[PDB]
Amino acid sequence: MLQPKRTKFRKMHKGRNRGLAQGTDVSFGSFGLKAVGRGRLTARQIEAARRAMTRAVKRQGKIWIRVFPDKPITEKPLAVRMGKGKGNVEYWVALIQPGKVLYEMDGVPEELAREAFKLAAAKLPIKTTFVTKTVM
Amino acid sequence: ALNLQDKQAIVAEVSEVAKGALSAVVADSRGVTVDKMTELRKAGREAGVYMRVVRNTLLRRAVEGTPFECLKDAFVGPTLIAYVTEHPGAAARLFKEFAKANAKFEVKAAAFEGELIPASQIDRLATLPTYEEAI
Amino acid sequence: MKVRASVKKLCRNCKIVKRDGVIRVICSAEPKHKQRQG
Amino acid sequence: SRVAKAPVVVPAGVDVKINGQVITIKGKNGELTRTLNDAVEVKHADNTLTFGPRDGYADGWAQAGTARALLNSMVIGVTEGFTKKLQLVGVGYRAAVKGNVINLSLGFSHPVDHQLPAGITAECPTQTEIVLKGADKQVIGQVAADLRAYRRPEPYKGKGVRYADEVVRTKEAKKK
Amino acid sequence: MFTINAEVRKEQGKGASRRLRAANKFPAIIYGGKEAPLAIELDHDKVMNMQAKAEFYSEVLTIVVDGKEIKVKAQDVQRHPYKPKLQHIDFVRA
Amino acid sequence: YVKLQVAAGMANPSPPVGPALGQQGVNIMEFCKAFNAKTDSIEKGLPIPVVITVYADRSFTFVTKTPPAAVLLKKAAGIKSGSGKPNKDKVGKISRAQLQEIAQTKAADMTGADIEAMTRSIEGTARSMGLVVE
RNA sequence: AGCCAGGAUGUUGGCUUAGAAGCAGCCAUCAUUUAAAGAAAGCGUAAUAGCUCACUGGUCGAGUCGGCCUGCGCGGAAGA
RNA sequence: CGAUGUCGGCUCAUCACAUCCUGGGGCUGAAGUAGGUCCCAAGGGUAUGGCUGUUCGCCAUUUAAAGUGGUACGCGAGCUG
Ligand SMILES: [Mg+2]
Ligand SMILES: [Mg+2]
Ligand SMILES: [Mg+2]
Ligand SMILES: [Mg+2]
Ligand SMILES: [Mg+2]
Ligand SMILES: [Mg+2]
Ligand SMILES: [Mg+2]
Ligand SMILES: [Mg+2]
Ligand SMILES: [Mg+2]
Ligand SMILES: [Mg+2]
Ligand SMILES: [Mg+2]
Ligand SMILES: [Zn+2]
Repeated sequence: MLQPKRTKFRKMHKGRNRGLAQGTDVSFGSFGLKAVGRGRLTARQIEAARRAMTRAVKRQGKIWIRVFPDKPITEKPLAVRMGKGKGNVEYWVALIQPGKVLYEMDGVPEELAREAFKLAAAKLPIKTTFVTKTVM
Repeated sequence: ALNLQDKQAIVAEVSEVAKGALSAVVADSRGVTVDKMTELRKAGREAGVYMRVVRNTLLRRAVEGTPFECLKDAFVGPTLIAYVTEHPGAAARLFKEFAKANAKFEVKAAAFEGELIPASQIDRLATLPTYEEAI
Repeated sequence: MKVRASVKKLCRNCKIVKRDGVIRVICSAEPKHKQRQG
Repeated sequence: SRVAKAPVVVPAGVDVKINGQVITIKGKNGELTRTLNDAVEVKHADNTLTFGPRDGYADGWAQAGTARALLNSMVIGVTEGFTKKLQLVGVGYRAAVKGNVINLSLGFSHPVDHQLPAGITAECPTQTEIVLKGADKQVIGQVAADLRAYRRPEPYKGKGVRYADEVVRTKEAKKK
Repeated sequence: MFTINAEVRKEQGKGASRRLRAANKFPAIIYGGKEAPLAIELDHDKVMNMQAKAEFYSEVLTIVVDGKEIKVKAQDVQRHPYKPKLQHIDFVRA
Repeated sequence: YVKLQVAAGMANPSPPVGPALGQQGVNIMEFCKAFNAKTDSIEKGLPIPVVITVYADRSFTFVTKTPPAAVLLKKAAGIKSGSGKPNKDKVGKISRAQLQEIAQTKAADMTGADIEAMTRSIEGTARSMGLVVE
């Protein structure tokens, strides 16, 4: 389950998730799973997907995760009123804009990559597409 | 699937054997197991007979190049060819006994001298002995 | 009968059909394979 | 479309009468009458029947196809005639015909008596065999289904009224 | 030999470029050498099916700008963030 | 009609041939002595295949076939049992002269036309049991 | 697409097991007759048999197949 | 906040259906009997007691069943306390 080893600060301001993705091309493998949606991918979601696609390829070939959940998410528990400080960090997300190549793969035939990526896409909160390595 | 490159090659391989062989035998082979066929393949190679099943459309193309251009009307239904490259006859006798002993099929038509032979007059190339008989 | 949102073909003898606007999976080889979208 | 384009060849001894959408086909085996869907345009001419879509009607060909198919089995109906055969499987299962009524002994407290509709005639070559005969394919199909419905083939022994050509897949009972 | 048909653009900028794409066309530039750069519009469906073949990005292509023929080479392509579409192409005079 | 593989000079025990052929309707003493009377010329310690042809009157007729391809490769290489994982584990070695010896005997049952065609049909039986051609 | 026909040989491949003979598993997956037939995609047998597919010849006679960019719909949809 | 009485019981109810029983049906690892699961269905029906303020729960013994919820956690200008 991905997470930053150390951080300059504990808690982060909410922020916003406007704009288009940076890192839209299959830069390491032959195939990719690209984001069509806009949302947040959690550390658990990333692992869930990673596991599905790995199990599929029978741990042949190579996988890359182009996303890292470096955003801390706070939460207030039950029977706790508003204010009295910012909640405690519970989980981590990666902000996802449409276009982000989430996962990359090579060392497997196209048919298997597609199937692997189909299985991992079911564990994801945002819409995805299959992308192939392109000349420029 | 048969590509046209494959189709032309099947046309060529049978067009070549056509020129060389003397007696060619055309027949039906529907409703006969491979056990009886692999057996008629052994009896063929022994007698110097070439055995093949080729698309009736593809046969009308490898026969057009003469002298079997009268076997056109025999390319309707399952077609099996028996090209005798070594000694005229062989097949015309090998098919007659295989037809009676197995009861399946009827044997379409025979060809020799660049002339058509009907289904009733196949007794002509069936009564011919050896080469190898004139001595 | 299996009533679910995702009605798919399960074997080669599975056939998708539309009867009165309801997507159905009618199968000849496996009765377990019979589905209705709902 | 592929069905509708293929014409129905009306033979000798078969009279065809067309009154707009209503078609009457009279033969040796009987008389049948069908009212065709307004999207269908039927033409007579020679010893054949041709079908096609009427201008403006959307589902034209789909309707024209059905029409052809119906009228073909109508032409067949009034000449050759249709035949459905049913065989009774199981102990004590018997059947007999007394005119237009099929008496069926099917393991119930009361014997089942099935009345036959117009044009359908049945006979019993055996005590375990019902042979249906008529001109309407849709009606002979219907009667066969109704008789089969009294005791559909059971999956543990094949017991019940089954069509002659019906394949009955059996299975083993729960283990332990 | 890839033959691309093109027209010189009567407009430039955001508003004008977005309009081209909405009309199943896309902007593209031709530059290189002593000559001034040429701003051109391209049919989207035609150029897309072409760039699908790897020879597009290697070979010398000919561009037909109002009767004239310009020999080029694909230099840089801008793709749609998630759809199989083209946003802009940098062509370089060869 | 059933297919079996009984030994050159052994035909009678209950576990291999006993209720396997006897269940159809074949005489257990009539076949067991008529088979060993014709397979007396076949060498000791060589399993020989036999096919049974039975009719409605419980009568039988058998035609003897040449020893199997996976059987003759064991005595030629000097092995009793084959490899558990073929082409992953090597159990023996057979020369090109031994390949043609198994092929000249199997000529009565083989589909091949030439000697090279019958040799390659034994080459495949050797690779699929762990034995390497040397 | 439908329908007719075949779907073989070595061979019951080897190992394992009371048996494993395409069809519990494990490993290999060639070669022959070939129009074509996987050392076998599923059902079946105690194991065999038996049924069918992948593939291919015949018949028929003109279209057929499924991805892409997109418009409008359909199911997903239970409350006092 | 110049007052909208709080839990439970009693009496009297009324609606929803995410159905406990009865009814119809599909699949079953459904032989039969009897189950499991899902679909359709709200017409009617749907325990008395021991303990505790209890609702609930545990228990005894029934019943075809002893449903789940909404109604100011229904109901004090109706009762209880
Ligand atoms: Mg209905
Ligand atoms: Mg603007
Ligand atoms: Mg076809
Ligand atoms: Mg007041
Ligand atoms: Mg309901
Ligand atoms: Mg469930
Ligand atoms: Mg009620
Ligand atoms: Mg008391
Ligand atoms: Mg109870
Ligand atoms: Mg209250
Ligand atoms: Mg009071
Ligand atoms: Zn199915």
